Amino acid sequence: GLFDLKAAGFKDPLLASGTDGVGTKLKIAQLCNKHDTIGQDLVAMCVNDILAQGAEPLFFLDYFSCGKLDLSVTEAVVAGIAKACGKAGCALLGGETAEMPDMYPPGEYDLAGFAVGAMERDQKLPHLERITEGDVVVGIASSGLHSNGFSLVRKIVAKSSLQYSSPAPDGCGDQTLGDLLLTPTRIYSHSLLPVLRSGHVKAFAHITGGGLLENIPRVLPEKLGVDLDAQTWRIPRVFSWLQQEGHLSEEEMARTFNCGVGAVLVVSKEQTEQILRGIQQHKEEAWVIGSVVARPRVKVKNLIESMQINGSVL
Amino acid sequence: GLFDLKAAGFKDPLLASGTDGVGTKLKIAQLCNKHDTIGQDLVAMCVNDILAQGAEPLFFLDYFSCGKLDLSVTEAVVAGIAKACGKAGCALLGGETAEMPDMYPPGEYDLAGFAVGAMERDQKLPHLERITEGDVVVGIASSGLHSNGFSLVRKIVAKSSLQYSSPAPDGCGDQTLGDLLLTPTRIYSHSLLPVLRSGHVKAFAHITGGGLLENIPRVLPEKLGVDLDAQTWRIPRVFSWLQQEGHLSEEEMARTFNCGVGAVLVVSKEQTEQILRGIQQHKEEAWVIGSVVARPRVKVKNLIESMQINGSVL
Repeated sequence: GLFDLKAAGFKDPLLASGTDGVGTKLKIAQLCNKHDTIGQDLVAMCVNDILAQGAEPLFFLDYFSCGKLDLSVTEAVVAGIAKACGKAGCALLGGETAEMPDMYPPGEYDLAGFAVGAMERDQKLPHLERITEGDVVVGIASSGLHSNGFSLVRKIVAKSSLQYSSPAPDGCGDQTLGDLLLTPTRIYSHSLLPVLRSGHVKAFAHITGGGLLENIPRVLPEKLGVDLDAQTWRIPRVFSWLQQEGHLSEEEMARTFNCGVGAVLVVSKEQTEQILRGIQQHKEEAWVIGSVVARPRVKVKNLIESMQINGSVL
Repeated sequence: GLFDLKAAGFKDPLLASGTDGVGTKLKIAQLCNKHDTIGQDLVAMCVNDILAQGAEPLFFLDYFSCGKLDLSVTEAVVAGIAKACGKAGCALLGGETAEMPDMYPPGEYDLAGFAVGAMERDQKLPHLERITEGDVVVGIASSGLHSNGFSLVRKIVAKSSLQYSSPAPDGCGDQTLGDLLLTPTRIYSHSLLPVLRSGHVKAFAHITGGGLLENIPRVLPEKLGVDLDAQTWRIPRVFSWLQQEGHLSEEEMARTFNCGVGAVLVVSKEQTEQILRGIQQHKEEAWVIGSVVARPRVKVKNLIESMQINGSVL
């Protein structure tokens, strides 16, 4: 289909676009034959990425390249993408499935996603000029691992006392380890857009590859960093299991995983309360996780302490 | 970057989009270590596809997923994409390279491309209501194989008396067989847009997967087909070499390969001459290759005859 910006109600739009992939999270989907929500990871990654620029997602396309797959696997992938597009509030405008046995072994596939969004010229983000020392960092809860760090995840599972089919560790639901690890990326595009539209968000960072350390600097003025404290948010228990199993340092955790924070907003102190109110009303979970500070550029205090499980508590 | 439709000069745009891939043409690039023009295949595929809807390409994004690659291979891929975008006249707005050793063996990569275009509401194609029996089919020359049929190509080379490093067969240039097979897809977006903008093109089909037989019906009214005659265009010699080596039937050739025709236009008889004049002035090559007829939906007369090399002619 062709997209009609006028019918969509834009007066003077700028267009944002981005491409993303699920990474080796797909290998776990393929190992466990659990493909229903991998389309949500793909769509969420693309729409959350353009949300960061201040854009409302308009439409999405995927390129689905694969070895020989079961009919039921091909269908489950594609249906989950359609489902995720409905959830995000964007149109599935096209796609391609390209079967290439010489490129991929039986049962393996890759996904590339593309999303296009739009906003008014004045609705654009970040507003770098507005960001100052003492500004507040708001963290939005992730659903878990989202779609990054899965090369490390798969290495840890491979040497662990648990298999993907094992019960998920203490405090990770009545599901298998595979189910837990496959928990789909949260879509923030529909719930957080009115919050961005308030005009009191100075910047938005979607937390993806490179974790908290790599993604936050991209939306800060050159001379500023951020001081974060991990005691101020809830760390999903999957991150504790992983740290313990792989004996992971703070740095490794902060560079690889979202650690519970799927997205960050920069807001002034004065505007903090109404932002938190706005987020809560749109059914997301959020905390003040730190502050913008003079100038490591991002510091994550108390990460291991905050996620380490007390061995005398059952 | 963000795209500014206003600055670009659109009054009332519709947006066209599409995703495409190079297919197993990439395997030949990887086998021969010849990656300089694979980016042109990718970009050409995406821009020629939106050209078909009547759109001017605005911008392009790629997702580049790979095993461990040489630094020089990664760079050559990416530079060829940048180069192709300049040629097509569209902006390279973004991209991602995702190295995943567990997904791809050393030296193997895949490409997904995404292009967005725009045109006026009245500049849209096809104009299905306008197409009638007796309308003319204009064929635009391909540069060769373009980017489809490469699973069959690689099978034929694998059993042939020629290797990719062998001299290219009689009448295929002073280059290797690999060089010939890698000849990049022609970009039609910059040269053929003014022709589409004339308002005398009823429809455009880019000839890709499924060849002449699959791609032309998509732009015809339900009750109409097309009668083509292969004696009316030049068939590049690569197609003769392939037919002979694989002992390929007319049907196999017409369903797999473009056979010399990279794109088709539907035009009225009255408007034929000025269209041919328009194409020639924009430095493309074209012929009247057939006509729209009542209702196999697409017929390709004289394909093997027209491409068979006379054995008594040296």
